[PDB]
Amino acid sequence: QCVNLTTRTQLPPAYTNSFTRGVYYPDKVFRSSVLHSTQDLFLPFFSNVTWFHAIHKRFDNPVLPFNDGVYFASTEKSNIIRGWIFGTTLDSKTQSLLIVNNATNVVIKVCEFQFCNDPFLDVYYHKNNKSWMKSEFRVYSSANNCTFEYVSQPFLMDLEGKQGNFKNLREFVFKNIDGYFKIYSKHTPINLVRDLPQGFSALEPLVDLPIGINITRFQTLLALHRSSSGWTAGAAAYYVGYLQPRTFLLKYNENGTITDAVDC
Amino acid sequence: ALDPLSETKCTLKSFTVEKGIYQTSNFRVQPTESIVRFPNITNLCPFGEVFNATRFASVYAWNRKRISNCVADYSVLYNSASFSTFKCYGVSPTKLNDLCFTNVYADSFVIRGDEVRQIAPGQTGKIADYNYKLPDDFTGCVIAWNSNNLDSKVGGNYNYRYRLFRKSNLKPFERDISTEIYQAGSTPCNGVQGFNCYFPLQSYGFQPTNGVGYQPYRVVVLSFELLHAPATVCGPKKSTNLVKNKCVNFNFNGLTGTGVLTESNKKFLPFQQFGRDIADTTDAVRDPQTL
Repeated sequence: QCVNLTTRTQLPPAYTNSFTRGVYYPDKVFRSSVLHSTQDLFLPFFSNVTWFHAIHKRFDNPVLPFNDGVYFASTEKSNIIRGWIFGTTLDSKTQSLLIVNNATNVVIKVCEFQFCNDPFLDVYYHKNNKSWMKSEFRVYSSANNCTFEYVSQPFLMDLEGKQGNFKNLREFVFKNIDGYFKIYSKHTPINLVRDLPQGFSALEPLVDLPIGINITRFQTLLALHRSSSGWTAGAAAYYVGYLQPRTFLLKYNENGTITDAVDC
Repeated sequence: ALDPLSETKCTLKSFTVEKGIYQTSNFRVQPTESIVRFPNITNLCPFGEVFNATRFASVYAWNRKRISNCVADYSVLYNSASFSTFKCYGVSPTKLNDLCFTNVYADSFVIRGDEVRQIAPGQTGKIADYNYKLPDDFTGCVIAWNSNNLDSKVGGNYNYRYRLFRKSNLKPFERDISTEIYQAGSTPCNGVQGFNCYFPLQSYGFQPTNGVGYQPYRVVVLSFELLHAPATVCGPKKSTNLVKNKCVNFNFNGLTGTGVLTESNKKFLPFQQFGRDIADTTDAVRDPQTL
């Protein structure tokens, strides 16, 4: 809970550029074979995005300002990234949103959470019979005053440790506008070594969360494993970005999918 | 309007019609009937189970249930004739279906028959002041029915108690379970019963032979409070029949208009309900219920 890891080491925040990332479907309005100009919170093209990673001696779980909205782009092998927790104090002082995927379902709840200095979900004793089941819960000690609860459908996620190039890509958009919290999720495989590939992506809505709480900050939750201060985390990389009120030209094909975007 | 030839004279404001073609007006087809479509009523809150629960908390132990994020149908409770007395304060029963509420609190407890009259905004009495009280601005409703066929049993049921004495009157929407001995005078008590020292909680005598006036009535108090938070709970829906290939006025969700509904080969993204043209005018829509 409040016990820091043994190998955890801070690192200077390095930056890198993203190509088209941050483009999403604006609304449920359907459009085909037309060029539309949408002005909303976007990630500017060729904009510097933060460079973070988590390994068994640098473990990055910083708290970053949420502002109006943010863009997340990460790649996973063993699915190190657990989720994100949102809120002002990130403590029981007020309501805080927590999005976590436990490898069974996706838990989305708004409650008063007890803050820990190093929240995460750990596991231990793999060896033979690789296990990877939920054992220790370090996110919060207790909670109460829950104004919202949601649970997704059950599924089996593979947390087995893997080596080599990153075979997956996950790009998310988390924002709060007019007391209405929106999410955009896209999962596509890629062949990647480091940094990011160069291409275009169209993000799709995930869930609708009419919560309406103030979020000035957020923190990324990770999963730890050992074959909890001495537990480690597999190799993974995630990226954070800030959205700005930019206007893109969204080119719609005959099927309605966005082929490309142009930042004015 | 007598004949089409006369329309030319009125459009030209003259009694002589020269040889030629003249447009006297522009014809428009009016909508024959109105269309209504919405999603299902599924995923409601089980209000019937609140009053259907086997055991209810004591007047001092009354449980407070928070109901949100669902649809509420109040027509079944009013037309079921399963309630002994039903009354509302500040809101009519027929208007609840058309109103959306952010938070709905359903109170549960059991009180005496003659004690039900003390439940209302700005009331008095033992149960109102020392047990449960309604603020003057309370907008909710009251529901009660005779429990003598369930709670009351042979020999008496003492499981349901009440707070007889309190140093003052309870505040609006306040619940105090403290069992501390009540001190009438200045004589110290120290939790030991005696002179000027009494036990505040008292059990309701429940037997089937008791009078109808004192028969236990299970009361469910719904507290309607509209806060700054968004509204979720709303009344039921309609979703009338659909008509196609005809001029009609259709209203879908928060969209309205007049046009001819015709199924085309276009495919809207599962995450995109409505379409639009280059003019920002919707040329097609998706049924809120059927896909």
